[PDB]
Amino acid sequence: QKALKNEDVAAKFEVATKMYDAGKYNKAIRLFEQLAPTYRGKPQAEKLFYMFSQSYYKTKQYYLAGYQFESFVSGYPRSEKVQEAAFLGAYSYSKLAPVYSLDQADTVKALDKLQAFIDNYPNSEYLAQANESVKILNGKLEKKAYENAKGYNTISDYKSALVAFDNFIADFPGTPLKEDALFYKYDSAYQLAINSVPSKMEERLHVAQTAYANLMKYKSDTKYKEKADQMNARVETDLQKFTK
Amino acid sequence: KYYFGNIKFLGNTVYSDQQLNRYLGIKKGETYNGVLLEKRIADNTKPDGEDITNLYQNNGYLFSKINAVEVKTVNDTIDFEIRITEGPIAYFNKIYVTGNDKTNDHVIYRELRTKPGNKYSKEELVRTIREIGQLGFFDPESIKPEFRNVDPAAGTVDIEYQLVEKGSSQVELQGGYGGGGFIGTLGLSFNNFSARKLFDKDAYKPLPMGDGQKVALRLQGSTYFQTYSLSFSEPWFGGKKPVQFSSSISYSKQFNYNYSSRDVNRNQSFNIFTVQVGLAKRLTVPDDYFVLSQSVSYQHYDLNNYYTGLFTFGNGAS
Amino acid sequence: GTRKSLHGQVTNKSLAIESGYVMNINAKSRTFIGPGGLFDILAQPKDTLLFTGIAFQSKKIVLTEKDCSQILFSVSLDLVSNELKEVLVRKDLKVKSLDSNTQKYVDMQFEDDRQSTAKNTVMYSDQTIKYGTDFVRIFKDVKKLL
Repeated sequence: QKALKNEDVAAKFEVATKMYDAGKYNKAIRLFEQLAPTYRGKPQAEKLFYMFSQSYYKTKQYYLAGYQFESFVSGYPRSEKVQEAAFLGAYSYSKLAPVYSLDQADTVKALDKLQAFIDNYPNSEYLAQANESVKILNGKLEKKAYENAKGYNTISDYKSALVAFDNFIADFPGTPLKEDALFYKYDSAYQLAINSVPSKMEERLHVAQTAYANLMKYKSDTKYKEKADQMNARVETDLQKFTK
Repeated sequence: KYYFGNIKFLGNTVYSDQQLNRYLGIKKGETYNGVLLEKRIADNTKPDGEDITNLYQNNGYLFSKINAVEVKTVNDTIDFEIRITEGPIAYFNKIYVTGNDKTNDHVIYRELRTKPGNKYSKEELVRTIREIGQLGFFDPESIKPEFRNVDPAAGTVDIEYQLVEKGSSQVELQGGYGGGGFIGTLGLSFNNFSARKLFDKDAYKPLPMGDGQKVALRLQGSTYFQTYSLSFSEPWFGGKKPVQFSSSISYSKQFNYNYSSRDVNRNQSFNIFTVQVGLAKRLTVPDDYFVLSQSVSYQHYDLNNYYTGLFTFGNGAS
Repeated sequence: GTRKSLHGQVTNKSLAIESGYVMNINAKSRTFIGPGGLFDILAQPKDTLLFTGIAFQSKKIVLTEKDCSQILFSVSLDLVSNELKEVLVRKDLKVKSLDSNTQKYVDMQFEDDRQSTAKNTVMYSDQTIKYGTDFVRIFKDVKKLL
């Protein structure tokens, strides 16, 4: 309070150091924000901006911490702790990743930073956590696409579900959700064939058989084998009516 | 002065020259009007105009372009050769939305009329914009559908819906005039409520958000009546079909009003407390144009010196 | 063996090809080469299509069952002269887009469809006025007019 109003940057900086020492990150942040522009560039600016970004990080203000850490590496190039700021900068932006349902604008941004951090600083100490975060972030993108495709099947619209699932099993290869996508693709074609115009019922029946084979070929001991076998029985039975 | 004459169409493989002539509706001998010709070919003022361009774009011809060219001009008579560039038919491949920071994708994807695997249609895109704007969670002036990965050879187009969230909460200030008297309604509505997270106090910013459920607290009044109600509506009950589930609790005080003389005796009035629950769903049989509505209600009437007409128990309750 | 419409695009490796005329000598019909080289003609398999233009060399191709089935029957027209100017970087075909201010589209009135929630007509009033004066909308319009 007294240091904030007072123009003596030295006293305010010393006071801020004490605040950050005892975990008073909330109080020190207020004083540090004002002294950040005037104390920029100065030789002691390495310690100021370092704790400044650390306080934001410890206060869960990931957005502010990410930007502060990013500029810390940018401004001060060869700081003794540049690597730590680089990792925490990307790791902070990743914490702000929304759920798969919401817009994944921050998820892409976090991936770019995390990916670049690995390439720019190989054989780092934080490489393990960086890879784990990347895998978690990539899961959100896959889950979003899978849920969107499965959303059609929930509201029927089986014609759109086939197209959506076809793209998903192609845009995201080698994913743990492939088994589920394969089954729902078969269900979408099964429901579309059992209830369709008699003119093109044969075409849809064939697609159902193809989807069933793909599901079984992927994992013979699929969890949906009981239901899948029952569905194929109807397709084969109905196919006999078109055995010209 | 110049008169129209010899209107011919080139490149119209899908539609014959006879069908197009009827749509254009321009006969020889009429006065030359440039505005009329462009209006009939492509009416840019409105998106639902009955023009030749809309005829092609509404049937999958995304790359259609119609341009009029004046061929000859002799004896004050101008001749036009309408050139139509049909192009290949296009289908919707990938439909994704961006910009939804506070609204779940399932709420937006279920209101999109542009289904993947269907032929491109301008009416579906316009209808989708209207439906997205009806939700109220986005900016009515920024619902921009952007075409992406356009592949004329493969005949597939990807649509990206860029939305700008503007808050789910809304204020209702409506007015009307009926029955010879003015009526006004005032209320606050939260169109993105989520009853699932009601008990969850962690996410309680301006009431739990998420699902497209709507909760509204409105007040309606007139010269002879005033009503206060709390309503909860579920646009998609069950999550599979657009089944609407609504509930409401209201309290109204209706005064004795003489519609003949437009005079109200404030000394005679009755209070009505009603609780209603309803379920409406579109039927698939006999056809998809049938809708079934069901409702259960409980009301309590409290008469207060309401001795008029056939009401002899002016101080009782029903 | 069908006279179904044939959609094709003419492409040159040095300069964008526009203008010209394409005719089927079998059916004696004519068409034009519009923007982007798109052309639409009613031709059947085993038909000869003649391509003529000011900027390219005359060509005569015989349509086959394979070409008639393709969505976009691309054709390569040799450009007269041999200037050889760059490689003519490909450009996407122009497509009409809706207006930037989508307020007009949102204001359009439409009837309920299969994808719209059902309206309950056997319930009491919801304390709302249908098609009534919206003061909040009026207030927003006034602000935009300032």
